[PDB]
Amino acid sequence: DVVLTQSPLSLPVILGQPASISCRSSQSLVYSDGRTYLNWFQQRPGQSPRRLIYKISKRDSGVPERFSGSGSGTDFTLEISRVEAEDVGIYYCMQGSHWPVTFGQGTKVEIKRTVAAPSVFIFPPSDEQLKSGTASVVCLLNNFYPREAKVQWKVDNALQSGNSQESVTEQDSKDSTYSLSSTLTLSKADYEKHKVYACEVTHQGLSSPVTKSFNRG
Amino acid sequence: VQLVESGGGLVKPGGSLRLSCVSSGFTFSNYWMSWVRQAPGGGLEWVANINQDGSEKYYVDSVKGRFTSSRDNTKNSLFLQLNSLRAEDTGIYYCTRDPPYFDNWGQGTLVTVSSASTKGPSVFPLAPSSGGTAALGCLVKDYFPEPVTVSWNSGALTSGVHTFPAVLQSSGLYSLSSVVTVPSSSLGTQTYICNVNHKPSNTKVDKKVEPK
Amino acid sequence: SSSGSPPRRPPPGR
Repeated sequence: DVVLTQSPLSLPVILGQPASISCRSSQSLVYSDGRTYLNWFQQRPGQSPRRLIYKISKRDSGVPERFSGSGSGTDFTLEISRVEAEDVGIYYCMQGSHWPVTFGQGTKVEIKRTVAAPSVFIFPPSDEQLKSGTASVVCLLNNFYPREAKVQWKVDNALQSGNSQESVTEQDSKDSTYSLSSTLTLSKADYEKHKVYACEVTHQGLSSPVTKSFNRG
Repeated sequence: VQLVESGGGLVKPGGSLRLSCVSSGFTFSNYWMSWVRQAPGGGLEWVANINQDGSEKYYVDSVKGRFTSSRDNTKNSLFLQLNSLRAEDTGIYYCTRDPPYFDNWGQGTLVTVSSASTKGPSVFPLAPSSGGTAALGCLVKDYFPEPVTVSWNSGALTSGVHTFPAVLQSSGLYSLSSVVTVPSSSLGTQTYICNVNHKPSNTKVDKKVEPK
Repeated sequence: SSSGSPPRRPPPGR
């Protein structure tokens, strides 16, 4: 099997800058008919791949002109003359000259924007959920950059651990921001045993850790 | 040109699953077709090729003997039969046109190989309460397998929506949240409804989210 | 100088 090595694998780019993704093949990749069957696919967040380039440099009809291809033999390149916010996603190279067709790992393109602080919201559980015997309290961090953030839960100023879990969205294609939801799960008995519930958010956009709290009832 | 897959779902290991792909917008009888799958947290792996009339069928080595193809050019349809399913067969199965060009792809269908059972979701409001922007959402808890799709006001509300990726709870069930930020001055004016869909368990919830 | 013939079936001798 031919191995396709992509480099770099993570590509944070300032908006508008050019970018280049390299694809290195383990074998010659020139087929017996003289053609080189090397493709480039773009998988934007939440979507299936879509072809960008076929045969090294031939661009598809539905692809913007700022995408181009180059190379020969074992070294190939996807070029983006100007990286737009909507170009965030994973870029794969693919070869079809050797059996079977194989893909590279994929290069995740990320827009490097200016820092934004997370708008923080906390949600007490729903009366319907407590009727069911469990309590989930949600902490929301909305439209922040960079991605790195730390959320800590405290019930009556008691640090929690092992009971919460968080989830972060892919980079937004419009404002290049992230969003994170951290859910703290407790039992209805444990929930109605304490009064103050808070999540503490530390982020680069905040000078000090911001805390959002509610008092049960 | 359109490609639509179906048939993906939860299947216990060793079980069987039949995937279908219906095509539109081109003379189906003229193109080779191919299947490509995408592992969880992973990239792409070619799976299968099929001839214009289905006389030639080729497969990736890791599935040789377990997968079989068929084609029905009278109904512009392509099929893939998955037998003796292993855990590593989990992933999104894409229907693609014309290998080795793969110029068009379907939206994909999810195959989850697991002994776990299908679970319906519990949909609970994430109410907003008391700056100039209110956040409100919906909690879709304790469901298996994936996917779940959330929309707001039947698609009429799109700006500000964030439907998070699911998380696997320690219970072995998924849970995600869909939030939307809206002007706080439109809480007693505009109605907000979250439209949850979990087709594996035939669940459809339209919950109005209101404050207090 | 060859014309175009894309590879869609495995090579003989696998």
